[PDB]
Amino acid sequence: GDEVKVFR
Amino acid sequence: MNITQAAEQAIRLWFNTPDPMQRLHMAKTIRTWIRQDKFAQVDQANMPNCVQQILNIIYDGLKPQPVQLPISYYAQLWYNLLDILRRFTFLPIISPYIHQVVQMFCPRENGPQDFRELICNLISLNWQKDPHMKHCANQVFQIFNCIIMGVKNEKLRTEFAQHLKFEKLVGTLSEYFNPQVHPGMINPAIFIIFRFIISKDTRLKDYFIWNNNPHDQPPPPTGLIIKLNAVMIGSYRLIAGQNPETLPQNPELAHLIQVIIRTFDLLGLLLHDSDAIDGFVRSDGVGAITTVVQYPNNDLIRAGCKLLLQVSDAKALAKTPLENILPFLLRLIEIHPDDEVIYSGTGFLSNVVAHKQHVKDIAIRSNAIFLLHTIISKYPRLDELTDAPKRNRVCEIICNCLRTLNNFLMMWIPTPNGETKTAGPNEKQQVCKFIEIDILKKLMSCLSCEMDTPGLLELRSTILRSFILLLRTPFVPKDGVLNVIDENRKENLIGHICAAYSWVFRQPNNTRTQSTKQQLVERTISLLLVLMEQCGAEKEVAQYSYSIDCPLNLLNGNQVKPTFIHNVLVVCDKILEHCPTRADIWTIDRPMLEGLTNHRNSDIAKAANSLLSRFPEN
Repeated sequence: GDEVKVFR
Repeated sequence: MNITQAAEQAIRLWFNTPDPMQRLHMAKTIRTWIRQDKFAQVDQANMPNCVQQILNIIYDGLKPQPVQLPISYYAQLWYNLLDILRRFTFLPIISPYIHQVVQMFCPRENGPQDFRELICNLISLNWQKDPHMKHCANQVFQIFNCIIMGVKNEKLRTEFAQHLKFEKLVGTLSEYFNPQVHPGMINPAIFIIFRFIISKDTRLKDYFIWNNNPHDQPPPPTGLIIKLNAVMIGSYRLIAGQNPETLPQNPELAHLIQVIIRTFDLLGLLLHDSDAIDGFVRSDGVGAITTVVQYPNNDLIRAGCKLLLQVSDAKALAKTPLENILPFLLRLIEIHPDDEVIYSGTGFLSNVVAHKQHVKDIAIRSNAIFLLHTIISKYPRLDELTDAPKRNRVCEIICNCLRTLNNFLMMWIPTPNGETKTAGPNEKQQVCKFIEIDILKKLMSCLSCEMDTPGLLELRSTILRSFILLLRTPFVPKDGVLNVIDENRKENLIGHICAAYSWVFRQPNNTRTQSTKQQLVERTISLLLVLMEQCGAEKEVAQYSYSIDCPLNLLNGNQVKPTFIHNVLVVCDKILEHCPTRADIWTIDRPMLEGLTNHRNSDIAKAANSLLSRFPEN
């Protein structure tokens, strides 16, 4: 799976 | 009659003097007294009711008088009273009594005769076109600004915030965001107040966005997403052709830029969750931001990119036309000299490409992979950066770039599922740059440098992953990799992997970082395997791994992940095939390893007893 980073 | 005596007659007589013209005179008088004396002759212990008396007159003066009067009259009376009120909000001698000011806002009737409704009525937009009343409006905006910027007590802040949350006020403020209103009409205080009432009120955000409509519908035109977007764009339209060199002497341009920046800031606060950011993206928010940041102003660019970052994980970005936006943003990241912009842009890039093949394709055709190589290469080693804030930024930047790289490399690694994509020559030359010696040296030095930086852990974990994926990519030449030696430590990749692995065990124990520490450990084991296989270096890896203690001891906990267990077993067995004596030196939990021989999984069981035969009989 691709990696997603939450910037909140 | 002196001012002190005249002001006191005015105060004493106010409520029994209903005559309009005398009321005006009395107001000027009281204002004059305050302006001049500053309450200095008033005994400290009498101050509370001295202030209450004045406040009660201010309130009374703002009420409508049954006798019909021209606007000129009311603007003049109110200007005086509002100026007194304004002074109460910043005067040091009045500061201990400021809760009395706040208490005036508390509703007593819940109707149009309440202080808050009279006040909020004075900042009605349609007053801004009235020659006399516009000055009253401007004064009320200063009063809100002074209280919001001024009051330190948190309980008082909370009280004032509650008093402000009523339909009439939010309606009134919103009318300034209507499409037909020139953005030059927008007083900055309108932002201060929105920020203030929205703060920590999750449902107020949702009321402003959704206006009680379904979160899957297009955000309503009555709500702030559509309104704030049209304000962004309306302002952009007016500044677009303007030369930014005039800025120091162009207050209209300065005001519009600031309007755009505060709109970015407000949208940032509103878009608290996934539904909100998806609503924004379906309303063409991302296109709007990228259009606006064409204006050459760095504060504006910084603020736009910050918001882009924030919305970058939106699933709706799978449906937004990105054929023009994305190349523009890559160009921006390429030339913009400030790290905050690089940080935001690369952060955005990493999320936008995630899970979206067609978006990856756009990026590749605009040389996204080449650009990642250039961004990483421009920075010195992390050990050569003295200021902690900037070192952490560079660290997060490189981390963003490699995460973007990793989202690309998936495409080209053989998946049994059957989606073996073939790389074109364009993709191939971009990806192969990542095995050039200069970037390998820099990447391996991040892995082993000796500094206290919050991002470092996540960076080292991400780097291991990059190497894993690069080495599993068929067209990537692997022969030169283990021959690269850094100038600083005289070690090759294995030495650097081993340094990061040691480092992680010396790090503080903290449930915040436990998950990432575990993934770094796993990636280490998994990368040592890949290096063994793909570089045909089974011997070399084993003998260069003397710095690592028995990996089998990684399983002493409740490690349930089957691929990790198998990896640990296999790597250990391969180390002992080439360094036999390590078996006698290591200290293992032998019964645990015997347990693994009878494991459900047949691969694990096979590895287990193969590894078992290596050890003394003891």
